[PDB]
Amino acid sequence: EAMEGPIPASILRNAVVVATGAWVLVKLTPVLSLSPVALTALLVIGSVTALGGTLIAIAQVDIKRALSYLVSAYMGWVFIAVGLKEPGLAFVFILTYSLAMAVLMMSIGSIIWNSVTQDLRLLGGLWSRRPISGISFLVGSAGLLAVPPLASFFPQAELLDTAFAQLPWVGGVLLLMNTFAAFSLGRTFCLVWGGEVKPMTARSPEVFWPMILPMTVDLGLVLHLPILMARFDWVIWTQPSLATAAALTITALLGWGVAAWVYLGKAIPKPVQFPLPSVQNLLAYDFYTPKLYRATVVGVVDMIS
Amino acid sequence: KLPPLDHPLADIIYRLEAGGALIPDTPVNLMKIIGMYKAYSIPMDFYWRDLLYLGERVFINPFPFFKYFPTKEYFELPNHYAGDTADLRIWRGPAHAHPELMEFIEKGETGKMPRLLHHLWHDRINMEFSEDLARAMMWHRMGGQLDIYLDSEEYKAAADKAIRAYFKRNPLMLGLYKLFPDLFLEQARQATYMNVLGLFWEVMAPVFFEISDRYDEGSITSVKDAMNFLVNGIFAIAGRPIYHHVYIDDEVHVLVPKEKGFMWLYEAAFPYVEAVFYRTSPFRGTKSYNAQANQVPTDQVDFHYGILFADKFPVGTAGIPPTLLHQDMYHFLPQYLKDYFHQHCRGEDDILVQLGIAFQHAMYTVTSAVLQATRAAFYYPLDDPNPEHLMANRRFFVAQMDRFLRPQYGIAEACKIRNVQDPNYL
Amino acid sequence: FADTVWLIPFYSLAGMVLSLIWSPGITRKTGPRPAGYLNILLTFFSFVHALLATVAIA
Amino acid sequence: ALLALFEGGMGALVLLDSLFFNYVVLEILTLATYLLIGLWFNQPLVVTGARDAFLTKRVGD
Amino acid sequence: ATIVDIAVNTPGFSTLVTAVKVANLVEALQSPGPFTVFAPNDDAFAKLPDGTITSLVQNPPQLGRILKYHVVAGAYKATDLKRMGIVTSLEGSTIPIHGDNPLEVKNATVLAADIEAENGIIHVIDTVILMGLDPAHSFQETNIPYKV
Ligand SMILES: CCCCCCCCCCCCCCCC(=O)OC[C@H](CO[C@@H]1O[C@H](CS(=O)(=O)O)[C@@H](O)[C@H](O)[C@H]1O)OC(=O)CCCCCCCCCCCCCCC
Ligand SMILES: CC1=C(/C=C/C(C)=C/C=C/C(C)=C/C=C/C=C(C)/C=C/C=C(C)/C=C/C2=C(C)CCCC2(C)C)C(C)(C)CCC1
Ligand SMILES: [Zn+2]
Repeated sequence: EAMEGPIPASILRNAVVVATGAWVLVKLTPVLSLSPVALTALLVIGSVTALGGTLIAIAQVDIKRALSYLVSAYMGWVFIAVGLKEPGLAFVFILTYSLAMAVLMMSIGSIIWNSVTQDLRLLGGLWSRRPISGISFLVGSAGLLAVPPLASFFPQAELLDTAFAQLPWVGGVLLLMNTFAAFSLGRTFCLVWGGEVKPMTARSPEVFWPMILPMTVDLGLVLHLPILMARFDWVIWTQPSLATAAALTITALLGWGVAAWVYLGKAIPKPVQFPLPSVQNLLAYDFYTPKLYRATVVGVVDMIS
Repeated sequence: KLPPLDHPLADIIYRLEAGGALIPDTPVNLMKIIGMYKAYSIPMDFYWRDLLYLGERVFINPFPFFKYFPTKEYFELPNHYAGDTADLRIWRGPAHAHPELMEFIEKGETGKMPRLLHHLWHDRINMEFSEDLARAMMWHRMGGQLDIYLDSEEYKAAADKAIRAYFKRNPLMLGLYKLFPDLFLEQARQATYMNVLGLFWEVMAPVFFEISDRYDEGSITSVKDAMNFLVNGIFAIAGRPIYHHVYIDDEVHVLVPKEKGFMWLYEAAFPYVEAVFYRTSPFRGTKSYNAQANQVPTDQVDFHYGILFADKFPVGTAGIPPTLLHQDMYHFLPQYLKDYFHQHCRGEDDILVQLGIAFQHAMYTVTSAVLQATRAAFYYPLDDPNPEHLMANRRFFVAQMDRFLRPQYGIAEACKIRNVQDPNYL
Repeated sequence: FADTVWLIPFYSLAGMVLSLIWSPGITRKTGPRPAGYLNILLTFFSFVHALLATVAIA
Repeated sequence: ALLALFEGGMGALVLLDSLFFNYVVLEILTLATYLLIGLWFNQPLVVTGARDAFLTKRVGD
Repeated sequence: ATIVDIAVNTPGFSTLVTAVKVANLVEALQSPGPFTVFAPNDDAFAKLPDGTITSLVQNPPQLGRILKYHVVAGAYKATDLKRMGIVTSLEGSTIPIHGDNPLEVKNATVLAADIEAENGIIHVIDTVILMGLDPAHSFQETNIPYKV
């Protein structure tokens, strides 16, 4: 519900959510290390919110709410990392994730500003007539999951090696979190920039100079991050072990590819229905979290009041 | 001449059938109307010049940093009809600019400063509201019959030639146009819609100039006479052409030709009344674009966010576009309206809110003039003896009032009419 | 620099008091733009300061 | 002004390394989030989103 | 020529012929094809603010578009038009022709229908004409049916 008011959303989901609680949680690593129960609870919360955020972001129709659940998921990733007594990985990943999500939110805001709807079901062919806002989204996508060239790969590589050295099942989430989160962005690109053009976006002029300057200037930072960690030897993942470096990329590319096939394939009805209809409208309403709140806490605190 | 039928809005139809006046016809109701026309005409007189500047000289500028500084000669650009070398000669006054607008450009609200410094310190004419309208006519497709022409095989070729001639200096842009030829081709279409809207306000600015002078002399005595002057001016200019004519270095590129047969009524007046008076893509600080909360419609036919449906008490607050015009339409106020507002609710403090309510009143008579012109063009006059020829007019008015009642998304719980008929709405 | 980097949270805290000079009930004339402009100025000056402080603590 | 009160709060949060003053600003930013989401309060789904965004984020803090 | 000279010689039609001469419909409207056409007859032009005609005459193409809308390809008579009810003109059209004793074109009434000519039937009406709106792009509710 904090997706009311665009571009604090480009800064809140990107500069507040990333370094407000995660910053407090990381600098508390010495204290949280004292009890090996807070750490396992930390792993549980992070993994649960990661899986839930990815699965819910896949089942959204509002472009502005199909990225905030991904914010929840990639902050759960930081919860996981800090759960493995790895504060350095969290401090490194915050930077890359923040850059990428800034590009993503600015591109989505640019699309919204001129294409009034936010319904994914009402936006269509924009690639041919709107390149920058599309390539920026694509680069912000690649700089979040995979493409070892782009910089978010490095910090999510050590957290595979570390989660495999100890407590392997956690890695099984981190790997899986890399395909669902890739299927969401995929269906958010293949719905806003690919496909047949629709009434609401029949005449989409590209935006003016002040909305695509930061977006393109922030699209450069993401492309230089990988090379900015080469000039100055800031090695993040010491042992290469390409056996695991070839896993994240395969997972992400597979997710994004299935996403592109389902939506750019015209081999399926476009308002896609799930074989189980009851779970589609359950991920779409975030597990009915409001009906949960108004039942457990509010309903109590109100009643006794 | 006909029986009373059923409507809850019937009290208004009996007024439309018998003369006009979509709003009541009291003298205090017309003083504010003419004052609002006089106040809305001078920023409009800058708008129609700056939009032409955008459509011809800033055709597709990646960095149109200035973009609101028309050249010295676009304030000398002869308004096609206000003076001696006029085309239909309404508004007797000078045909180059307005002394009041030139004064505001010169001194602003602080003092005689360079124009760039008048822009940084806001002190401006809030030109962003005219661009928002131009971008609101597009994306609704409501351009008229040239939108279907604005597609291919005559426009894409002319736009290609114009673009290749515009960027010929820097090969960076030229190369970009080669990769994505539809990137600057959709920005060309935008300049075309800017030109269309700027050509619509080259007609309404003289009309709103001359109506205030008619009221000053005393020829305007009731709202009926005001809307009748509006209808006569509408029919008088219904044939003027529409074109683009992008000017590049020592060259003009005929983008949409005069020989295509696009006229002012069917390509800039009717597609404008529906776009800005009716549709006007939803306010950002009044409705939630949230796709799950079915609040904003899915089809563009049910966009009830125009000036006729607007909510003018939250004016001057965050997330509400029309404020940009009411601050723009505030310092060009005649004295008999400043005195009328200063003795009222909150005095000269909330002057923007009542100044916007009066603007709503004025635009109601403008759209009523559009309704009367529409029926006089496509239907039968009021002085018709036949009964079927009078039932046709009644059906048309009932249809056009049903647009004010459709309860799809509170479209009936918006629609400021039956609220403008109230004397205590101001 | 790098010895006065603790002044960074004040630059913006100086823009959060000055930008309110332009709220619609205070100016009532020519309002809405230099607030954002001066906030951008303050943010740029606080970014330059931070970049210099980072270079100085290599 | 609210965007400037985040840029200041963010700096004060990353500079100060006391668990106590890392909560002071952490709550000031909760208040700032309440007023920032509720920017255009004439929308009935913002005054409901800003309510949750302040209460949910306040209980944790 | 044929339709032109017929409009010139016997009846008044003193402002239609000049309107056509201003446009380039003199070469057309006489080439061999029926294209039945009706005329406002100097009084439909009278029930119009004169600024209308003074602005249309200065712009040949727009007046030409209107006059093309007056022209309807094909050869039809009052019975044919009553049977059809809707007929396409040049530049496309709807032209909801109606009426029972006098054939009522969109919002006019015929005066002298079935005026034979060399290459086309000619009708005479009392309101001028104006094109539809295509509610997908222009103003919305202006296609109210005339008869029930
Ligand atoms: C080692 C093997 C690697 C394989 C890895 C597999 C990873 C798959 C990615 C994860 C799938 C996510 C499941 C959750 C979906 C969900 O809960 O909601 C379903 C959402 C609902 O969106 C709905 O959208 C609807 C409109 S629209 O469709 O979005 O336009 C709207 O009505 C509705 O409200 C909205 O919620 O829609 C979907 O995304 C459905 C996705 C399921 C499609 C999978 C089919 C498999 C195809 C076979 C592969 C083809 C071969 C190609 C080879 C390259
Ligand atoms: C407006 C627009 C456009 C265009 C735009 C553009 C073209 C932009 C560009 C942009 C750009 C072009 C950007 C760039 C950027 C870059 C960057 C941002 C960089 C950075 C770098 C860095 C940061 C580096 C670093 C380093 C090095 C390398 C050296 C030393 C240091 C180290 C690291 C440390 C057009 C026409 C389409 C139209 C529409 C829109
Ligand atoms: Zn400016």
